[PDB]
Amino acid sequence: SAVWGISVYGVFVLGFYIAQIVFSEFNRMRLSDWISLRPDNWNATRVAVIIAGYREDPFMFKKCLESVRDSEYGNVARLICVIDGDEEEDLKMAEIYKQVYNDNVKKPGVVLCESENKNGSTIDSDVSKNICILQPHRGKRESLYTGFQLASMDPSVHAVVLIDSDTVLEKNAILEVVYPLSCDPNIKAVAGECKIWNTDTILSMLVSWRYFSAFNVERGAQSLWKTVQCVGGPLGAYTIDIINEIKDPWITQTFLGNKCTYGDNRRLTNEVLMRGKKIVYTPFAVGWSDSPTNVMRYIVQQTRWSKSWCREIWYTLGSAWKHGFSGIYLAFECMYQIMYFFLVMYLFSYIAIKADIRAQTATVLVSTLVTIIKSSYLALRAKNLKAFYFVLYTYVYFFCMIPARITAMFTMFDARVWLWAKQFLITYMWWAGVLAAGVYSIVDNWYFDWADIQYRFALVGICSYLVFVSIVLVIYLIGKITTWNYTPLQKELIEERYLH
Amino acid sequence: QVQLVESGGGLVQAGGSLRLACAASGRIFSSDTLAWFRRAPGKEREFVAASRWSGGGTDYKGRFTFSRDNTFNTMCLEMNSLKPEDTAVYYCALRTARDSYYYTRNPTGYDYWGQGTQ
Amino acid sequence: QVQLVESGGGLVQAGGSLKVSCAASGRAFKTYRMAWFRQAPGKEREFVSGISALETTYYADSVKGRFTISRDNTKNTVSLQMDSLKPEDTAVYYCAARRYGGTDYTTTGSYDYWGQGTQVTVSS
Ligand SMILES: O=C(O)[C@H]1O[C@H](OP(=O)(O)OP(=O)(O)OC[C@H]2O[C@@H](n3ccc(=O)[nH]c3=O)[C@H](O)[C@@H]2O)[C@H](O)[C@@H](O)[C@@H]1O
Ligand SMILES: CC(C)CCC[C@@H](C)[C@H]1CC[C@H]2[C@@H]3CC=C4C[C@@H](OC(=O)CCC(=O)O)CC[C@]4(C)[C@H]3CC[C@]12C
Ligand SMILES: CC(=O)N[C@@H]1[C@@H](O)[C@H](O)[C@@H](CO)O[C@H]1O
Ligand SMILES: [Mn+2]
Ligand SMILES: [Mn+2]
Repeated sequence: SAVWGISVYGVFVLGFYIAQIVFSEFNRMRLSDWISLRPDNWNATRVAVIIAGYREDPFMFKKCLESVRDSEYGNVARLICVIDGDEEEDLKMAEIYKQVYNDNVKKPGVVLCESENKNGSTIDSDVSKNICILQPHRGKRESLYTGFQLASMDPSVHAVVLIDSDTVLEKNAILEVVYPLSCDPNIKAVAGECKIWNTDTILSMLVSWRYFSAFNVERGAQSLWKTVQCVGGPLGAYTIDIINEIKDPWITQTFLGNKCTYGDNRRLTNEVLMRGKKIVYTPFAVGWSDSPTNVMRYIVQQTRWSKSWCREIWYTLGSAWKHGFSGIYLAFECMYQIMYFFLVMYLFSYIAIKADIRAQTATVLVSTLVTIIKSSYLALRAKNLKAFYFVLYTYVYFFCMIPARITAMFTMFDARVWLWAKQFLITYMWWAGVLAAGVYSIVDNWYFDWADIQYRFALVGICSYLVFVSIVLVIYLIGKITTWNYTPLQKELIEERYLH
Repeated sequence: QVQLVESGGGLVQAGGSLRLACAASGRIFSSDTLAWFRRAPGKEREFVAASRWSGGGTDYKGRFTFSRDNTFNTMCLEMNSLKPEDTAVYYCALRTARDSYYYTRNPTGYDYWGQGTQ
Repeated sequence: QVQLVESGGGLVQAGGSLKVSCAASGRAFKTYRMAWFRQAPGKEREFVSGISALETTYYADSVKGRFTISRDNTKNTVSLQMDSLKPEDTAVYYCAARRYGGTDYTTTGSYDYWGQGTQVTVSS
């Protein structure tokens, strides 16, 4: 029974990963073929830039604004900056904007979404000058609606590019997200790659490679059939036509009986999907963002993401039929993502309850080999030798993602003690259960029989695995001491911060 | 914030090829439009050529050529088949994108100016 | 510490079959490795059969197929079944248990615990 479980788990992971790699390679070939026909000095689509921020550090906000100003695209109608401020602290962010751009910071009294006239002309008067707006704190969706209205004011605008207050773009991060929109008439949304620059801590180092794998592999295969599930927060381009149609059933979102205050990018992509439109992902557009360093904050972020995932999965399954044959792969991916967590949980429970050293060692070695292959592919693709650190990510997935996913279902399906134990008690219980299972397996199997071949195999395998993880951690420590793990962007940003 | 210094120019016969180099100290952000303005004696500033730092090009001609180093924050404008009426004072101007992204040929829009030559 | 109690054994004619079994009382029988030893009339103890904690069976020469050893954790006892009895098989059988050991498993001194043993006689 254990052999069946291990073999089925290994195949069910590796075969699907290989298929995703093949589909992503085909998508990359198609994108390169499309790009090869682009004439030199191409500027046809008129784009509007929308940035939404809320209490961002002045240094990163200034860097983001300057990088946006550094774009090589020559057809930009207007820059729109929306701030959830109007108290006092965000006046400093407005001052940073005034340092980077013109002195045009409007102070509307009410949000456009709640206004009786959802028109941009109410608060805006010029369509050619960059505008910064301070609005009452209502969330990111409400601020994005104002940006959409302001971009829809101009009848010559053909597309919008959405950037976060922290994302730092490259010199050609706008030209690459707006070309696929003009390649196929059925494409109405383009997704851009997101990278992590503050790869100093171990957790950030693992999260960077997780992002790389979930962008290059997970979304390229989806974009081969032009059915990208999530466009993405840091970078993303949309057509004004589809936005003028989907922006109405997007601010009044309801799930069971309450408004939604999380996501704001996955549902927007899903609404495009339900209308039969096509969405692509370009790997040639790069946007740099940061990742949380503390483990608890990362767990909170993961559970917040899973909260929206557990609804939009059914929402996308209810509309996958409209696309046609393309969508069978989408439903298969949805079922794979649903069943993978259950398979992992069941396998862990089965190998923990039955304290057998052979099965545990075989599972550990099989998982190590699978993650080694996965990290090797990423190292080959990214030309970076640090991608092998991804072999450690399994630990995170067993200590920061599974409890977060469990909490995301146990709290959504339904003083300070309730505010703190509502998001961390399940994680503590999971850690205690894992530790108790380990102690039980060690105590139950407490013997040394070197005359048995299988005991030798189990002990040698576990020792080799410990040596492998130890040398990986030692390499990480040596790299951190030598500052070899620092990204070039982080190396420049540290010097800029020192100079300030 | 940015300082523009232009060098070159002089008394030259009708047959020749001048070369004026304008160097900017500061940051150009790869989005400002750099232009040349002509001021003949007894006349006013008139548009000659302009170009974005990233790329583009808009003359007037077919005889003038615009070049940008894009590495040392300096750029060059050359002349071919000079005319007796072409002699004037040349000014190097820069237009930032802080106010608007629209392209204009009006010298009033440009905010940074340098000392004239020739 | 584990206590071993023998059971089975008797007079069986040549060519017959006989099953013996030793039961162990202890905190954890699963981790123990069991072994069956023979003491012939020549009085020289030798290894005969063994079963490890991972259900691996070890047999001595000339008893590779004749002797079969089985283990049952539910009744925490190990049973040896012998077929095609031979005149040289009349001897005293002992059951031994081990918890910690190395490469050596055929030596009598490598097993910490021992049992009373039972006398098995074969008549031709
Ligand atoms: O689920 C989401 O919508 C977001 O989750 C994460 O966000 P994170 O970086 O972990 O944490 P924040 O810094 O609080 O959010 C990222 C940006 O969202 C905007 N935001 C956030 C919070 C808020 O109340 N209002 C608001 O506008 C800000 O521009 C912020 O820079 C992702 O990094 C974002 O790409 C994604 O948009
Ligand atoms: C007090 C001390 C002795 C406690 C010992 C801790 C163990 C109970 C933990 C530490 C490392 C854990 C292992 C780390 C990684 C894996 C791989 C994991 O599989 C996955 O990661 C599948 C999902 C993925 O591919 O990311 C299954 C559990 C397992 C064997 C874990 C089982 C439980 C282990 C042995
Ligand atoms: C890097 C990235 O785009 N991450 C997205 C996030 O923007 C989005 O808000 C969330 C859905 O709630 O799903 C994540 O995968
Ligand atoms: Mn931030
Ligand atoms: Mn961020």
